[PDB]
Amino acid sequence: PVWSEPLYSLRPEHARERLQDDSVETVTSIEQAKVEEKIQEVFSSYKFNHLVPRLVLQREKHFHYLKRGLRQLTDAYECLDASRPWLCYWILHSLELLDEPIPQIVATDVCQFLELCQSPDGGFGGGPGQYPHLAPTYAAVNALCIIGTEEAYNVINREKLLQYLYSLKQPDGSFLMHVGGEVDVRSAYCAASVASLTNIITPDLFEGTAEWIARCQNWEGGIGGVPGMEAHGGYTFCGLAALVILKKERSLNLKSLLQWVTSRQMRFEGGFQGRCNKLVDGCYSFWQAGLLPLLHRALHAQGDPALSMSHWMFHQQALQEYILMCCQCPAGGLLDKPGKSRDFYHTCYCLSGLSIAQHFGSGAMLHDVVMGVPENVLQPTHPVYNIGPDKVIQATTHFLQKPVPGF
Amino acid sequence: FLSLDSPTYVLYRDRAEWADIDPVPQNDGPSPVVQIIYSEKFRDVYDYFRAVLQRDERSERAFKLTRDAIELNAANYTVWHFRRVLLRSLQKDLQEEMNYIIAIIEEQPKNYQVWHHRRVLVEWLKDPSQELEFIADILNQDAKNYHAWQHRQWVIQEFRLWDNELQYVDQLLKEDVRNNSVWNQRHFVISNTTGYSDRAVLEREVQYTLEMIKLVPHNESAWNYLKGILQDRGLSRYPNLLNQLLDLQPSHSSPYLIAFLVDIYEDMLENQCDNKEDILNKALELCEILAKEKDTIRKEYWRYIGRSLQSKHSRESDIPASV
Amino acid sequence: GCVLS
Ligand SMILES: CC(C)=CCC/C(C)=C/CC/C(C)=C/CONC(=O)CP(=O)(O)O
Ligand SMILES: [Zn+2]
Repeated sequence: PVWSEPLYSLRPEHARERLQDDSVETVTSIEQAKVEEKIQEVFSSYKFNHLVPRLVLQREKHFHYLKRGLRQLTDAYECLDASRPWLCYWILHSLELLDEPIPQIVATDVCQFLELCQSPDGGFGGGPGQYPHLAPTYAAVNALCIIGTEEAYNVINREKLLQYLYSLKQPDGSFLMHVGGEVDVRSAYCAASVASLTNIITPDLFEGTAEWIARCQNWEGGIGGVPGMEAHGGYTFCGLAALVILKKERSLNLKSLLQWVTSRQMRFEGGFQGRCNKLVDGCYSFWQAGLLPLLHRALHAQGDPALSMSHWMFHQQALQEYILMCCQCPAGGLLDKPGKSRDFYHTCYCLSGLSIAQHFGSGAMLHDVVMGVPENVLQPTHPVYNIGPDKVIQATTHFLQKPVPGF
Repeated sequence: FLSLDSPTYVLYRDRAEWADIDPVPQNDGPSPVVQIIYSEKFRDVYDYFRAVLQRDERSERAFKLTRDAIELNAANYTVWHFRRVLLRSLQKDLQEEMNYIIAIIEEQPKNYQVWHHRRVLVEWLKDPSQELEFIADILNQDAKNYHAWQHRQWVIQEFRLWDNELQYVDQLLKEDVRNNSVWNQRHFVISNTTGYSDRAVLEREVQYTLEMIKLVPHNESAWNYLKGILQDRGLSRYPNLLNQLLDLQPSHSSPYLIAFLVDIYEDMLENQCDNKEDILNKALELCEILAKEKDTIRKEYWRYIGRSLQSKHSRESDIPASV
Repeated sequence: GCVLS
């Protein structure tokens, strides 16, 4: 119909999705209403300006933002001076999603830099001369794999990497994030991710790990940082993804998990929140929505017959609408929500989440959903590692030619 | 001695007491990537931090230098590790360090390193006497600070300080009955003290929750809690619940009440109840109402549920193909 | 904004 609005967020009924505070105001409802009011302005900005809505992913702008940041950053990134491999990864993956080539001049300079970040004892630090830590180790390995050259692969000292992982392993199955550091589910995922890609997983490396992770699932259905803590999309992604790598997804109550994550998508905004009763945020477009492709593969592995063969169990269209209309900075780069400033972290995950929502794939079945102009389509991303599905295969294949350290 | 923001602050390369030390520039290589254009103050402090670290100089001056390095980037875990090495080698007073961490967390409460540092201090001193109060102050500024709640659970658990936490929980739920962190803390306290098997306790909790649900029918936290404490034993195990929820259908409806009803029907059809068909249709009716009207954002989930229920509870579900 | 490590 002519009166029919193709955009879910602009349809008249959408107005019914606004928050109902039952005339009972608390800090939570107040903050939630503030955001919805701002998001509503964005949605109805076309109507008020008397223009036809058009959703365009500002590729050119994001490329420039990323291209430059990969080489140089302002002092605004001083707070990430101990997360430089993360910067390499967030940027390289964003370029990958946008399907932009990585010049060998860059690739080789990245390799050399990460080489300098690598510790003599194994693992990568947040910068040259910094002690090794599982977060930058995870980022570094992912970055080198995105590059996927023999040179990038050879940067990783597999013997020491394994030694390092062992030095962090705890009796209860968990891992420290670094020597004398904290413990939470992120480490299990970081360890599983780099160990599986570089083929260094030994018979006992992850003993008790699946059980420990399973203890982090709480009454909410989601997973918390450590046993007993509130469920959160960041830790839930880490927990499930790690269990998938270890092939122990079944250790969890997948049903309560599925119900929890699907409930994390905001009815009005369209994006996801990190935990119940908090605010929507673009990076969860990946941490939360990225869980659905994982649950689909887990349930289908269990022969679940009711599994759709075209879509993920979340409103794909609404998520894309949220990201495209509310999370792009006009000067390039993406963000948390309107009013927040861009950064490479949100640029990486908003894009990763957009990709997930655009591409459905359960084996031979393949169905895409690209909101707005067709140029908006990005390259696919692997739901476990969050790097190109091809980079994963290529990387694992390459390292499977090597022998698991110590044989 | 000299604060990082002090008007008379001086770069380390201009300090007499540091003349013997040659700073160590960051080794970024010939052609750097993600190179940060640090400010003078930043590069100066870190060039000197790199020097003391490299020499493993365990001195009072190195100790003070870590404070500035941390202030410039509290996320630099390498600096925190060296600082803890200095705390022990120099035999620094740990209560003084506690006063220090208290202040740093107050200004940068969403950082991982500061909370881990505080935990290490408490562990060393074996003294949790200041924790609940300190955390309470942080939670007073951000009632949902994840690290704060995690530290609180750790402290309570490790030193068995369960006695007043439920009271603290009630207080915060009163301030904001929508605070999911507090509903989580409630489940934390109870399951570790009495447990939810004690019928008197479970009874109390459900009444409390339903009572909060009446006051704020659209608050998703109360619903998730109600479901969380009854789902393990099985929702169908409690016949009065289903009815009592339908009694709110008119004056307290929400996509949450509709959703719960489906969960009850679901478990009922699981534990083969009476009228295994009147319940099923009642469920598919709701699943469709949600996927098409009351909760369309989750249409792909509700259609899957409606499908799963039909795939195993229809009258044809247990009937042979040839029949 | 958000923090990972
Ligand atoms: C592979 C890794 C390192 C994954 C971690 C992903 C995330 C997002 C972890 C978040 C940790 C966390 C919950 C920190 C607490 O501060 N976060 C917030 O308050 C954000 P929100 O309000 O959205 O929960
Ligand atoms: Zn975010």
